[PDB]
Amino acid sequence: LPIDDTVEGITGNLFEVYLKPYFLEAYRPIRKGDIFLVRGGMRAVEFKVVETDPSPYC
Amino acid sequence: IVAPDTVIHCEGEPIKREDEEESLNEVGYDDIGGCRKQLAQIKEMVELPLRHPALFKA
Repeated sequence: LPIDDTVEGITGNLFEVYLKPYFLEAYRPIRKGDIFLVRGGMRAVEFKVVETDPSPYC
Repeated sequence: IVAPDTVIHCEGEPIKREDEEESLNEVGYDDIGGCRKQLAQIKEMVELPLRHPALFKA
């Protein structure tokens, strides 16, 4: 989920613009409870991993 | 289109304006001469932040 004070000015869809090249080819191990940061597009925005179905190490 | 055949009536009292109407009390860009480069620079600095505050905030 996005966080409000970093999306006060940006709008539209953030999925293909930010999140799709972020997890591409890097094989990033994420966990329920972490907050990462994505730069690009004249703005840096953060995302908190809210809910994952499997075990937290994945 | 105003034709020369069309008669022009000027009968009536000098009336006041609507309150939202502007006048020559304020000054526009035409009343300034000889400093086109500096006026261009001030337009570049000032217009784009003030005309579009939400866009420039984004």
